[PDB]
Amino acid sequence: VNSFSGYLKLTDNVYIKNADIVEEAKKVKPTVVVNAANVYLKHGGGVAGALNKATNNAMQVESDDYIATNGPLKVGGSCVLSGHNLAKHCLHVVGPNVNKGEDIQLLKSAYENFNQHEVLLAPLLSAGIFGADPIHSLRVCVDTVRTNVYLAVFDKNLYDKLVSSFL
Repeated sequence: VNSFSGYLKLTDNVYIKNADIVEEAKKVKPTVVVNAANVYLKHGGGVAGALNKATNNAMQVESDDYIATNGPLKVGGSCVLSGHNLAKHCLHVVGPNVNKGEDIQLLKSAYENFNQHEVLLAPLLSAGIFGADPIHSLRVCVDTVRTNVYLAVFDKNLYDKLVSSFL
């Protein structure tokens, strides 16, 4: 049993809810929250901007030190950093950004990072301002992630379309 509430079960291991991932993280304090990161860990907008704002910019300060030491992530890659006030850890995962022309096949590689963690609270990778089709993102998630993933979908209209169209 765990602390996640109000989720619809899609598969053995994937669950979904219409929720603000920031508000969900603050309530649950999951072991892992996933950030929709870019390779520079510049948390300006979308999910990343919202998570970083909720940490009072401490996520960005930590991220700047990580990049200064290690250089940029790979598209499809990840790093584990602090979850600050939101979670024990934040898994920063880089899905391809269609608005930068990145290869959508890298979305599967991005989701493979989730398999290193038994339970995660996450957004749909490459959705929102990353430009991918969220229906596609949910399909890749279900077909790639084997660990237990609790997906938060901000937009109620999109949530209802994801559920209604789910095969």
